[PDB]
Amino acid sequence: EIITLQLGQCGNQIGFEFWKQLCAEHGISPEGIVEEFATEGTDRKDVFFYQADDEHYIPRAVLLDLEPRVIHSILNSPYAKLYNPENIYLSEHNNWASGFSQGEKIHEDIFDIIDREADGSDSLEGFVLCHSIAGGTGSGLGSYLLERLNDRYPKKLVQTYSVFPNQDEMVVVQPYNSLLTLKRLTQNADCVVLDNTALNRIATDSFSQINQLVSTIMSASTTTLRYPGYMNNDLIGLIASLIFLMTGYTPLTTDQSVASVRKTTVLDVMRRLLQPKNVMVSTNHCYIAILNIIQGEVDPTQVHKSLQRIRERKLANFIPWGPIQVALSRKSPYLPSAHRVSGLMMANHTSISSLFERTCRQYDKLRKREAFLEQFRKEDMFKDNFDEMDTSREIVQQLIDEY
Amino acid sequence: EIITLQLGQCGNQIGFEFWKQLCAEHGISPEGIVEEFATEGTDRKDVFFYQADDEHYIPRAVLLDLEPRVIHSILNSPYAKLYNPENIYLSEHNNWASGFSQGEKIHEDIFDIIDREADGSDSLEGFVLCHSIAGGTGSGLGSYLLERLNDRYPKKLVQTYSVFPNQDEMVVVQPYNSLLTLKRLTQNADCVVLDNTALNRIATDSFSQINQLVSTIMSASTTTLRYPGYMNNDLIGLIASLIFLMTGYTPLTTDQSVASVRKTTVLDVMRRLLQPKNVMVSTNHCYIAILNIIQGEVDPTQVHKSLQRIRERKLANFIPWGPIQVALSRKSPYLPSAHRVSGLMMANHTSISSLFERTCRQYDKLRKREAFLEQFRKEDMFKDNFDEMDTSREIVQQLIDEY
Amino acid sequence: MRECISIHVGQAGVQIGNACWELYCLEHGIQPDGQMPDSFNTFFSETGAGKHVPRAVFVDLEPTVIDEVRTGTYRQLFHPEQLITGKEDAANNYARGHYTIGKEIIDLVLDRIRKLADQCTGLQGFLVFHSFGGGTGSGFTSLLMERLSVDYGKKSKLEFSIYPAPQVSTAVVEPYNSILTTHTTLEHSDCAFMVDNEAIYDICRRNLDIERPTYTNLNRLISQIVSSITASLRFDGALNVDLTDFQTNLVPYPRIHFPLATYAPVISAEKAYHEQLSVAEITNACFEPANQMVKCDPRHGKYMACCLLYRGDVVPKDVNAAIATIKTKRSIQFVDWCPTGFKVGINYQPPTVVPGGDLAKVQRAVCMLSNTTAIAEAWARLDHKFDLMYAKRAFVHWYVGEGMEEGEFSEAREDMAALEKDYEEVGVDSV
Amino acid sequence: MRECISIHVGQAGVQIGNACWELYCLEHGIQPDGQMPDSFNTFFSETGAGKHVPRAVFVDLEPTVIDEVRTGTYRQLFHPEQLITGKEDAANNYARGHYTIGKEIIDLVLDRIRKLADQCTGLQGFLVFHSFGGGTGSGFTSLLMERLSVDYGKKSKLEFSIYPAPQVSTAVVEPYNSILTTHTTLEHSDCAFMVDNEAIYDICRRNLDIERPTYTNLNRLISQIVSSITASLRFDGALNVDLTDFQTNLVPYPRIHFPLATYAPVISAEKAYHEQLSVAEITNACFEPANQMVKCDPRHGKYMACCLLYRGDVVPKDVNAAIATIKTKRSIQFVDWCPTGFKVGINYQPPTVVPGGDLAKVQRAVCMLSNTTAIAEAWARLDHKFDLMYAKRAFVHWYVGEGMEEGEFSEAREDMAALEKDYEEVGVDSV
Repeated sequence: EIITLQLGQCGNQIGFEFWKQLCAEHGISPEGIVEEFATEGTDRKDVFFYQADDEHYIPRAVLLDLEPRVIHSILNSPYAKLYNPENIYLSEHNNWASGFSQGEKIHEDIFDIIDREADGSDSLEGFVLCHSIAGGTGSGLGSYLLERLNDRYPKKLVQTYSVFPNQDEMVVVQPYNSLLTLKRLTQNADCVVLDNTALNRIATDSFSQINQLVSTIMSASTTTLRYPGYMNNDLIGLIASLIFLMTGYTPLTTDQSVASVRKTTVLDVMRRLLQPKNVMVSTNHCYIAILNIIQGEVDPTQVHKSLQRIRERKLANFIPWGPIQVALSRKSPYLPSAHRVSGLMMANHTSISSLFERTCRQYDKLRKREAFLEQFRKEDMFKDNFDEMDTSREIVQQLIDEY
Repeated sequence: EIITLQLGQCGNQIGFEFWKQLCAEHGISPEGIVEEFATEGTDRKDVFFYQADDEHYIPRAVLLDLEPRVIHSILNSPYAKLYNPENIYLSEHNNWASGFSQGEKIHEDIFDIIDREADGSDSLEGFVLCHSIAGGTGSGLGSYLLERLNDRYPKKLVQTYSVFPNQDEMVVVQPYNSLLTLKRLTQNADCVVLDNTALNRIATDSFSQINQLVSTIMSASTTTLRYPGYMNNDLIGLIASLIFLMTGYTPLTTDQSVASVRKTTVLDVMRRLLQPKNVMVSTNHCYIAILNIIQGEVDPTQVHKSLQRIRERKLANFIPWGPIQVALSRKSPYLPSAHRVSGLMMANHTSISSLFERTCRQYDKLRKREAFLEQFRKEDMFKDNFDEMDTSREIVQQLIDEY
Repeated sequence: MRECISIHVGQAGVQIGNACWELYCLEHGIQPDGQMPDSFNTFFSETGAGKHVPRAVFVDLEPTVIDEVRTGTYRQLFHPEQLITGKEDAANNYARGHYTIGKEIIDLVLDRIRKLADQCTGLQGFLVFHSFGGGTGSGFTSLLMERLSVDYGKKSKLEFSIYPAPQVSTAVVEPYNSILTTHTTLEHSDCAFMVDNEAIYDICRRNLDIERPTYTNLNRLISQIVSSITASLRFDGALNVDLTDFQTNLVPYPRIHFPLATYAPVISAEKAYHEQLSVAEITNACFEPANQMVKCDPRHGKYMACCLLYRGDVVPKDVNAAIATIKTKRSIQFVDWCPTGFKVGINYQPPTVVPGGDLAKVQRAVCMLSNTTAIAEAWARLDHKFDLMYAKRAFVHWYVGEGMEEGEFSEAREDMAALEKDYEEVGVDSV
Repeated sequence: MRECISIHVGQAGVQIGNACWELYCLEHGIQPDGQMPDSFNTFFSETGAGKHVPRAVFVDLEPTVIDEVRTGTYRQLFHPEQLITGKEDAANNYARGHYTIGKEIIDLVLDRIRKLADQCTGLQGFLVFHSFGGGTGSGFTSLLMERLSVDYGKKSKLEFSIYPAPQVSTAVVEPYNSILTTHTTLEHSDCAFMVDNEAIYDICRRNLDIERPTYTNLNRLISQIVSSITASLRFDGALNVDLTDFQTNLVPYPRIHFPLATYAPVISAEKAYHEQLSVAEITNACFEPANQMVKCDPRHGKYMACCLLYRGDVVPKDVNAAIATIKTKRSIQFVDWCPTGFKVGINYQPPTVVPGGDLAKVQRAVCMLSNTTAIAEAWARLDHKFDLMYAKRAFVHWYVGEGMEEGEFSEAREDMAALEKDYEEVGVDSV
């Protein structure tokens, strides 16, 4: 089992479309009813859903937000009735310090909800977090929740889908929020970086479609856990096999781009997952780990041949000081198999360091002139000084040095 | 069998909606007729009703009031014909002393009615009292009746649903009436505290709905007695297993809030009954006793597992000097079972002491300046002095010390 | 069963009674001839047929106002023998209404009140409508209240009095009559709901958009207050409040029994259309210092008791939330010896709109009777005016040559000084 | 839930409010009588029936404009008590609007604003519409803002002000009022979206083909800007932006809070037919120096923060590409301490065309709030004019004989000099 903590407008939407994808996959009706064709289903549902006496299924989700508008719109959607009104929380009434201050203020009810959800699962495995690191809501609230959660639950995993601000496109106060959120991520987060720049780049070459792609990534990541097989039957198995990450998915094709039914082997897919173009995020930098989850018919002989050929062709580079993985799953029996075989890749690669070097460069490009610090001084945390900022910057520098 | 003594506007209404709930549960027509579908019923009816030669059923209820308006409205309701006109009593023509004086004045007819009702039952078990402690009518009249009843019938139980005045919301003379009624309750009452503040708080988060909830509590408390089973087949069994009380009910859901048909185990319910939020009333204070009555399908294995887990999770605190209970009942076969399994909790907890500490603080906040004593001096009881008040205050202080 | 008798004394009392009984007839569906095309029992009596005779007396020492009643649209509603009138009024003189002219009428009034009481089964009490600064509204009111205390020494006696306004005034000798009435009735009264003409003028101008109101609009507002007060006796509600409830919850000490009346949803038709008047809104309007119907700023004193009488579509939880909000306010301060200063009454009958009135039809309303130490300033002003006029000994010959003595003037002034001292003492915090 | 109150002060503010509320009624389908034949909740309140009362006050010291509102087509939309008016205006005098005439009205305005705030559940902030070079638009605006800061010391206070134009001017004493208002409100304001009449005249002539525009067209364009700003509260979009978002992303230092408003698709019907206005095109138009609605050349200064509020058929990828193109431009330069100077908001509701207006119906639009150091030149011009007039001491007697002192003139000028110094300091590159 698992819980999802989505914050800010970004996280709220991310959750909306993630649950849309999930209910599509598992044959869950918009109202929580189960379709007749899926009555005898074999798919495991406990992982993301828990059924109710009324036979309806409820997501293990909690909605958090500093503002009402987004969630109010969500509850006007056809999927509104699905969520649990008890879990959803809205502030009665864009800065990280303010977000963390509110988090300190509204500890009690949030952790009440989290405890209630936790006690309903026998074998909870970890946490899932969806948020944006730039905006005031996501950054600060995620920081506070991560801190108090790592404190509260020292034996549960914490996974996040953190969305990073666009850089080629010029939050004016993004450097501070990003740097602080990164501090908290290093200091508490167990383990999926995301950026609007490269994401929209691949989308080209509304937020609805972008986050549909993101939800696709999340669902494909959690597929095998959802669909038990032989190997990789747990999230901890995933994490151990890799341990910051980046992702790529081959069949990112429009509903109109099915006309080119290209004979898609496993070799061509796994190859495509390697190119920098498909890496959805934007010094002979090299890899640390690679995982490829493959959906559809697959012959392990083909997998071995592809691995052999790629190894000989040396299209990849590895650390000199240490000695990939190809897991196979099964598609949901419901969504059309427009793709003969499909592939998702999650990897750890040193080049990601550059991200922080940019943000650090951004942050250093402001701290020398004290820009937009007036609001921060208002909050208690930065009321006296900003030693928090210095510690965070040095922590990020240490991480970059370690990479 | 049992008798109900309801006083004041509060008690009069309480009784109205309590009997509404009862007749709904037992399939009793508004006029006292029995529906065709319920002809072969197995439910026990003697407990709260006695049938008549005309086949109609009459409640074992008596209506008391200093004013006519409320009961006159009651007799204009569709349920008017159900009650017994003989038992109903109305004064021909807001202070505790006046109420007790009238009680002294109208002893004869009230006890005539009570004796007539008592002699019609072979195995009367106790008394039920519904009243408010603040208003003049309920407080004084209940005081007088309790005194003369404990004197008259030294071998019958006396149970009350006492409604306490709101405190966050500022009866101007409430401290006196409350303190005196508490004196009488300690000195004569066998055994259910109630407050408008927390009751309306939970209702939020007209008097019709509030008292509908209260009647729900009363009926759920008396269910197993109404519906014989194996264990807990008597009120005395209830009292012995606990012995001031507070209550909570899980499925307190609007008629519009059935849309979320949440899979409701027994574990989640019994857990919910523990939180201070669900306790309908408003120093490491701890419990004295806990009872949970569960309605619907129930597996004792589930009950044992829930008890084990809660014990290990130590969500509760107990007295260090002494060593709960989970009883099961069956729902009426008529009302829809919108809830898969439901739970009611009655507990004795030390924190209730605070209530009196407030009222004492209120009373002490007036006795030092002799506020609104002019009316009290009018009555004979407080004509000479107010030693009654001093004795009552010291008794309440002794009770608080004992807690 | 819970019958109550209303007594209207003087021109102010008689005209307020006209408005009140028009409102009662409209509320209970009674036609102005007493016939209907129970609830209507605490204030009306049935005589065989559909004729409903109101349970009231209209007493004045002047034939004019009573004759207007006798020939108006309600000419056949009142019993002709209960419209008691004299020949010569008291001429704004307390002595005339109490000693000289009032002694020739008090026996007839007491006989009629005895007839009404005998016709009743359980008498809750009396409602005395009068003005403080009138001849018969002061002297005859005090005489009647003392005779009633002699006769009905246990029934509650609530009086609706028009307190003299701080600035506007229609008579020159108002302080004399007011001080003497306060003396005599303060000896023999339970609680006096107070109201000012100036404050109601301000309320009408600010809320009802009327720039030229008459006594008719003032009487309609006062009648709405009285209807809200007596709704619990006349109708059925969640929380019933009787006259004895008022007396107990509003009077902390025998002399400090002068609450101020208030009515929240005083609003015109268009403004009522544009508003969403709710329980919280009407409660906040009740506690607004500008909506008081006695021209005394409540912020100058401390509340000792409040009686919120809601009516109509009112939910108890909303009332509790509004009262909690009021208690959390810092501008509204209570005395420290009253931790619980709210008596709450809820009625199911929404206020009835009089055809031709200015109040708009609303779904809910609240009347707030507040006993506060802010009335001490009004008492101080009244006794200051009395002290000036008595130091010059002006108009004293009119009172003395009519069965009174200057010793009574001195005694009344000393009693008012004692009342001011009592208000000061109850104002201070306990230590 | 996210209710916001708009305050319109003076003739300019009241007329801009007329345009704004016409636009709001058209956007939300509300008829000019408040009835409809949620989204309409941050700006309107429902009173029982379909009546929707706007959440605004129209305050002026002159009965003329408010009376035009009271008798116009929207005569039954606004609450009659929220159209506050005086008797004699401030006569282009800051002292009259702030000290002498404004003190007789500020209490009523604050009472009405308190009523509106109580009617709300969660108050986002205030929108103050006024002009810099007017009597009540300066003095009363400053007084009201300071009183609101005293009362609501935490809610955001965004003001839409008509900055005096560089060359055209309708009043002679505009520099005095502008400097004094800047002083007083700069003490107590969050951010001020600025606009010039001359710049909007130029925009109308160049884009809308109008050679003789009135104040009506200017007010329509300003109302379009305000609608684009508040669309996120009123509608649903991909990227929502609240008032606090504006305050945080546009104000780097407490004193430097004067962004400039812009609106890209200002185009006539025929030209709109011949064009293919896309996200890139409207963004480039927003950053064109000739499309600024404040007559300041942005190339003379450095951007410190931009807030692009797109609405309608807008795709986030197109917005990102357009913003990247803008950043790659060399004419558009940003300060070195703001590597990220773009707050982006996207709304799903295309702008609504007012029947009778000049703007053509478009599929998408963008409003750009830019904080830049080019406003420093406008401040320099304004204080130069102030320095000339004050050195000659012209018109100073009018201000002094109305509750002000020449010391206030000197203090305001020194504060403006400090503001110019602050703009100069934030302009320079970090070393």
